[PDB]
Amino acid sequence: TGLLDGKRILVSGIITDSSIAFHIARVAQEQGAQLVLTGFDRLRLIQRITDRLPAKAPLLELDVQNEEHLASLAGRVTEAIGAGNKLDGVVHSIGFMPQTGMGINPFFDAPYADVSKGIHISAYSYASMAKALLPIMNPGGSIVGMDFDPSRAMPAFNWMTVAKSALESVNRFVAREAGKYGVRSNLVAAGPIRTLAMSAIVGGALGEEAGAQIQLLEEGWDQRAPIGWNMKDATPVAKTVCALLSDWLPATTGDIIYADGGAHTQLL
Amino acid sequence: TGLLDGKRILVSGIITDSSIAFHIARVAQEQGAQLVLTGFDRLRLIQRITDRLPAKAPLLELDVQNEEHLASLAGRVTEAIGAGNKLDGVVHSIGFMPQTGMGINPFFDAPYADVSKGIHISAYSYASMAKALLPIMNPGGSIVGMDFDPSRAMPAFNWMTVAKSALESVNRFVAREAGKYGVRSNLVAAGPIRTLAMSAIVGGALGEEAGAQIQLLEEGWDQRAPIGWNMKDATPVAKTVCALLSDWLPATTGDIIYADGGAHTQLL
Amino acid sequence: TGLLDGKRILVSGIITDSSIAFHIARVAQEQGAQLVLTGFDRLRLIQRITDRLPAKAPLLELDVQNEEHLASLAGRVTEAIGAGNKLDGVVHSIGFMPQTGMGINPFFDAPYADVSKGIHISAYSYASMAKALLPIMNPGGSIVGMDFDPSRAMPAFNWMTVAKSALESVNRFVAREAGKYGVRSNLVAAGPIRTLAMSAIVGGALGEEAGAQIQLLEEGWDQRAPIGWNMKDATPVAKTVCALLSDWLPATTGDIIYADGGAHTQLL
Amino acid sequence: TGLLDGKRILVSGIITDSSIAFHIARVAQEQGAQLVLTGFDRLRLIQRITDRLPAKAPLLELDVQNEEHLASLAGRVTEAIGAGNKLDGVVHSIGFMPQTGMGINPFFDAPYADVSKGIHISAYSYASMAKALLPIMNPGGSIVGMDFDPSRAMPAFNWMTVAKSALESVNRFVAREAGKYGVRSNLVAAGPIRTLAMSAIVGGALGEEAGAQIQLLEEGWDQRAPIGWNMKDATPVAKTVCALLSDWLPATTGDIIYADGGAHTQLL
Ligand SMILES: NC(=O)c1ccc[n+]([C@@H]2O[C@H](COP(=O)([O-])OP(=O)(O)OC[C@H]3O[C@@H](n4cnc5c(N)ncnc54)[C@H](O)[C@@H]3O)[C@@H](O)[C@H]2O)c1
Ligand SMILES: NC(=O)c1ccc[n+]([C@@H]2O[C@H](COP(=O)([O-])OP(=O)(O)OC[C@H]3O[C@@H](n4cnc5c(N)ncnc54)[C@H](O)[C@@H]3O)[C@@H](O)[C@H]2O)c1
Ligand SMILES: NC(=O)c1ccc[n+]([C@@H]2O[C@H](COP(=O)([O-])OP(=O)(O)OC[C@H]3O[C@@H](n4cnc5c(N)ncnc54)[C@H](O)[C@@H]3O)[C@@H](O)[C@H]2O)c1
Ligand SMILES: NC(=O)c1ccc[n+]([C@@H]2O[C@H](COP(=O)([O-])OP(=O)(O)OC[C@H]3O[C@@H](n4cnc5c(N)ncnc54)[C@H](O)[C@@H]3O)[C@@H](O)[C@H]2O)c1
Ligand code: NA
Ligand code: NA
Ligand code: NA
Ligand code: NA
Ligand code: NA
Ligand code: NA
Ligand code: NA
Ligand code: NA
Ligand code: NA
Ligand code: NA
Ligand code: NA
Ligand code: NA
Ligand code: NA
Ligand code: NA
Ligand code: NA
Ligand code: NA
Repeated sequence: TGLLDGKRILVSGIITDSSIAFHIARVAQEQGAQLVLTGFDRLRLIQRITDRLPAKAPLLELDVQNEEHLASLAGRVTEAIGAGNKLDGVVHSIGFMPQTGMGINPFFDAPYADVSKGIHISAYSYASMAKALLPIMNPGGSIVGMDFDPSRAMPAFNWMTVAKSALESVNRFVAREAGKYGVRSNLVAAGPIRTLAMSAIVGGALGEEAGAQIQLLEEGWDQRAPIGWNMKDATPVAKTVCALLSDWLPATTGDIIYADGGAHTQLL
Repeated sequence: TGLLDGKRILVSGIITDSSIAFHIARVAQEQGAQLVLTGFDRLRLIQRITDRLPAKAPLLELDVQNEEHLASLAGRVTEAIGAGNKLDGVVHSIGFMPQTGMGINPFFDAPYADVSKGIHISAYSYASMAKALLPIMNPGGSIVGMDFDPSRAMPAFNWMTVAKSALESVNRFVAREAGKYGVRSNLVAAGPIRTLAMSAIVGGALGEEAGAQIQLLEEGWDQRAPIGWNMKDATPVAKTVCALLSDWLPATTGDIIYADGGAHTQLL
Repeated sequence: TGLLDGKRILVSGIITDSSIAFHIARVAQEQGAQLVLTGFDRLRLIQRITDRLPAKAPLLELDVQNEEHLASLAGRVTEAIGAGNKLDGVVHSIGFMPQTGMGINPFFDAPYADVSKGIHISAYSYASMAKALLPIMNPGGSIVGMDFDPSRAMPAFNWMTVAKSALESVNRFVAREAGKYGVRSNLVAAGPIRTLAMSAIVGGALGEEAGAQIQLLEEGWDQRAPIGWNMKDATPVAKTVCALLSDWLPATTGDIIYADGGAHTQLL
Repeated sequence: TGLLDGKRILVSGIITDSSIAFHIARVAQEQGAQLVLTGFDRLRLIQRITDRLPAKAPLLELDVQNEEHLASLAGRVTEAIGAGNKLDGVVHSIGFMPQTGMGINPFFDAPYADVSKGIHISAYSYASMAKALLPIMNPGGSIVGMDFDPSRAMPAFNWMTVAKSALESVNRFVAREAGKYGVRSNLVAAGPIRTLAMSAIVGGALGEEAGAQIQLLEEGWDQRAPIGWNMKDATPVAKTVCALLSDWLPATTGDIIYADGGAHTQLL
């Protein structure tokens, strides 16, 4: 019946009802998965948001920069899903770069402390979460992280693009470790999605020049994509994550699946 | 229930019960698809082989070098599935290179007539089949072709690797045309599979040097793959094709999905 | 003194004074190389054109589809440069695709006979020329071919882009063969250059839609290139070919050097 | 005469007479460049080492993690080369990862503080140096950094490979900034070179497993490279850096030139 029937899956990264991870969680539940959610900092808000998912799911606190949160995560997950049960899936949908590393602020003016925080949250934490959770993952399991194609430089996204380049490299090493558990590790490289932060940026939150550049980027994406690209609809991305969480891509690991309308395959 | 329930899917490329397309067809039927099969030249043999699939499927003759076969294909498919019905999926699992273009024969000694025949069958025909079948494909449909990663030169596969480089390029253009129909086009890049031809080559059919090189290639593949690689098991490849035929990769087109154990993501 | 002082270098592909190979030949002579030229079909025209190069150079006929021309080429070169002398460099600057394979004519409507001729001239002939000339190349020599980045599909260039994908694959195999002679093989992927044919296409020779698409492609190239791109100036491309012909890239082979203003490294 | 005659070029990264930057500096001086050198921490040692270069060159202290060193660098360079003179070239040959991020120590056990230091020195500092030096670079200038192909995960190099993935991304953004000055930015991806640190690692300094894996990596490199690979000879790498510092790759930026014997173009 459901693509993910019986699977136990941890989903990080919900902060609003427009988070990509909110849609990942909704579709996974539609497909029969039993979820455990993790949230950062504003847990009352996240609980109120995820009350709207089609099924109940326990919410655990996880700041990926907090060593104590990471050290206790597996035991808290096991308590939530029951002793003797393990996870079949993990979704990393976590990203952050201080404002100095994006938008109008010149690329050269981002101090390393800011870049380092952004790489910690956006790239290193993919390894951190796999380290914490692989000991409680079943063979045949799947770890999926969210990516944005960084193979070519862009306007505005600056150091966040560098962080995604690092994340793609981290994923290839996580795949080596995860394989020892019979677990796959892959990224979904999505086209642009109008999350609250992205809408705020297009609205000029990081400077008019950066907002204009990002609006132009979105327009070219739908133009290039042979099947089009709808930045207001995260469901195609959520479905692709669920495909990697399923048993139907069993020989793919260390890899990147592009849920971008095909835009990255076309020049114009 | 089934991943492909209700979908009508054409599968080319069955010649033995170890053909990758035989396993594609079996898994697709297991997942509820209604198939139409195409075969080249030895139709009594192919019918006897496909009698072992879990469900009946009409068999149509298709030599992709035959313009008349291509011009009549859509009408013959429609007759097989019924007027007013269209295809949801197409599988291209067709490849050939004359012996002069592979194995012990020096790369420089393949005459162009032989290379051209191999590129016709292995690359151009992906465009030929899409041209013939897109007019009878439903929106939301999917065209999938079989690939072998040609981004780096290898021993022995010589001009067939060139043909796959061409195929990957053709796929990106087919995606442009298919998008106008609401149809996706993608390739699955598989690791090595012990088909009858591959077993015969490892056995020395194309020279001892080529057999030795191919055996070494297979060994390195399983070694590199973080989840391993079983050349005797086509099912992981067949499942990946079915994933692309399903509705669960709806924003991927013009693209390549690697069903190779992750080997291409690792150096050693 | 000269970058190429004392080197003997064969340059194919001159047909007008705006051919990329005309500028390759001029710069190579400026840098002290002694050239042998090859031309296709219109030899009186090519001789009149190359009379304007800074130094004399013998002109040999070479139709790369003519097996007899290829079989006699080495002996004719040796006669031109003197017994006991060998070539240090070879430049392949040859490309062709029938009109049916480019521009307004739909991608699906190019007959295979036309595509096959274009792949013969544009891709297979890189292997043909290396086969003919490696027996008369010195260790430390260099073979260079002209490329146009085909990693993503474009409007209009259709089957010529497929042919470049094939050429890049051929180059990686030629490098394997050339290495046995101590010879390197590489491609230069150039940005768009306003040759006579390209000007004619922008002028609508292959349909208004194709001319418009190509003009848009040129505009985006200069916009993306961090150092800009001047389609009216082939000299930066010619210099890059000369760099690969020199001794200053001695550990690069099977590879692609991008002389494109950096455009392919940037999204926008 | 000399490839770099009259050019003023800053070279970082000398620590021993087997440093890649020592050979870069030697070849650049052989080709007529006037150098300024930067060294980290052990300046008496570095001065004694660089006394063996064919020409005198002033040595400036530069710890790329020291904001004060970076803020004063341009003024100290100008003092060394004379008011009214600017640099034509910059060589970044700087890399470091704490031991916890390489070798026998499990990938997951590297603490982020260590990874962050390694990314600071190995990747961010490429942007730091360009920021400091672009204001005193001439149009037509060239910035070159040293890379090791990180597109596929490897044994042992672990987080240093992640750092190179980040560096490649940084280079594409530096190219955008440098283009405004008429300056190119590129990396040379070298094959393995037996520096003192690399010899020490093969000797087991980071665990026997890591030493064995690295020795196997070197062996496969020479085997794959169509022209071979000599890990005891940095001169082919130094020459390639000088090519990018010259005027002979004037349309290449944001890019990576592979000085690796062609190994990355071949599977086996
Ligand atoms: N929106 C897009 O266009 C787009 C495109 C491609 C990929 N992505 C990626 O998708 C992922 C989800 O981002 P989103 O667009 O849904 O935005 P979002 O703001 O909805 O989600 C980002 C999440 O990161 C979490 N986070 C930040 N710091 C954290 C910490 N220290 N510990 C734990 N969690 C932390 C936030 O709480 C938030 O839940 C990110 O990796 C993002 O880069 C986004
Ligand atoms: N076996 C492997 O290791 C491997 C790995 C990756 C990709 N592939 C690819 O998978 C596809 C299927 O090959 P296979 O390994 O299953 O071998 P196979 O021999 O079982 O199938 C090849 C098919 O091509 C068909 N064919 C040949 N000429 C034809 C023509 N003129 N018209 C129509 N059909 C024609 C043959 O009849 C045969 O059915 C090919 O594209 C192949 O390159 C194979
Ligand atoms: N102009 C561009 O924008 C551009 C960009 C990147 C790469 N290129 C490539 O550069 C190379 C040179 O093309 P060009 O732009 O200078 O155009 P051109 O028309 O000046 O040169 C093409 C050459 O191919 C030769 N040729 C055609 N058929 C032949 C045959 N059968 N035998 C021998 N030679 C034959 C022609 O005689 C001509 O000399 C081609 O490979 C082309 O694809 C061109
Ligand atoms: N040896 C190889 O196999 C190889 C292969 C490809 C690329 N590389 C790269 O070449 C570059 C040079 O490395 P190498 O192999 O010549 O080793 P090396 O040890 O000789 O040089 C590394 C340099 O980095 C400098 N450095 C470290 N911390 C610094 C700081 N805080 N500030 C300024 N400088 C600092 C060191 O002083 C040293 O001079 C590195 O980027 C390295 O990753 C090396
Ligand atoms: Na959304
Ligand atoms: Na649930
Ligand atoms: Na941690
Ligand atoms: Na579109
Ligand atoms: Na099989
Ligand atoms: Na059926
Ligand atoms: Na046809
Ligand atoms: Na393995
Ligand atoms: Na010109
Ligand atoms: Na000459
Ligand atoms: Na020939
Ligand atoms: Na520009
Ligand atoms: Na050395
Ligand atoms: Na000097
Ligand atoms: Na700094
Ligand atoms: Na070799």
